[PDB]
Amino acid sequence: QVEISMAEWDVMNIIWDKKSVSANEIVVEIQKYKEVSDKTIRTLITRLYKKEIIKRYKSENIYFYSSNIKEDDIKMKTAKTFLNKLYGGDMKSLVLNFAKNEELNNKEIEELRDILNDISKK
Amino acid sequence: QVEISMAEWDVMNIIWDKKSVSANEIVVEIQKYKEVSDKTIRTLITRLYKKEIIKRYKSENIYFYSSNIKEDDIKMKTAKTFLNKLYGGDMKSLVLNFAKNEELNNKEIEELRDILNDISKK
Repeated sequence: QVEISMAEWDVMNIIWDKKSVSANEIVVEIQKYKEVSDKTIRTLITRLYKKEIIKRYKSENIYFYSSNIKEDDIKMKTAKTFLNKLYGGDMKSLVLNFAKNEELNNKEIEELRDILNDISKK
Repeated sequence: QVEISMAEWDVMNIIWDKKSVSANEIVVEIQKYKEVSDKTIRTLITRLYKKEIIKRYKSENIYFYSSNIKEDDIKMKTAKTFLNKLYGGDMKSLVLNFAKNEELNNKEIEELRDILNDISKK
């Protein structure tokens, strides 16, 4: 149980960044870097709140929201489902789809290669 | 922006495979491996239809659905979104998050290191 949609993820990225944050601030931020209207943001917040994925307290009559889920855990679960469905659960398939579409430049390919070498055992 | 949720992607996997398919047959295929109702699946099909990711014709009071989208293009768009939202646009972060969670074993890491080595120079 517990799933977070890609649209909800925009709200979660704001929340996980702050100790607590108002719905207005969430709305502002999503808009500072993307589309998404006030109405849809609020709907996202309410859904997440109703599912207890986030929590809130009220101070001087304002609601301030905080995460109620471990970011690392739901990320892994969500990514795993993603990889399974789109890439047969194969990391190489995703990475290759990216190279072939020029979504990884030469230096990014080398940096990534270096990283993988670093955590390799051979 | 055209987007397909993970729940909608299960439907697309069937429309992409069969090329032209009834709702009833979509329902039959998804319920083999998921515990969602036929009502939930019709909702996904209606949503995809509205977003014009799929198209339809009608025969004997049943609609028959086909793709109105290139799998590879939307797959890549969905993947970039996913990388952006969960991993800050950084493939190295996706890979390290999987490795730390043991979702990428030593063999897969070495192989990937080779693929990337090959793609690049040295």
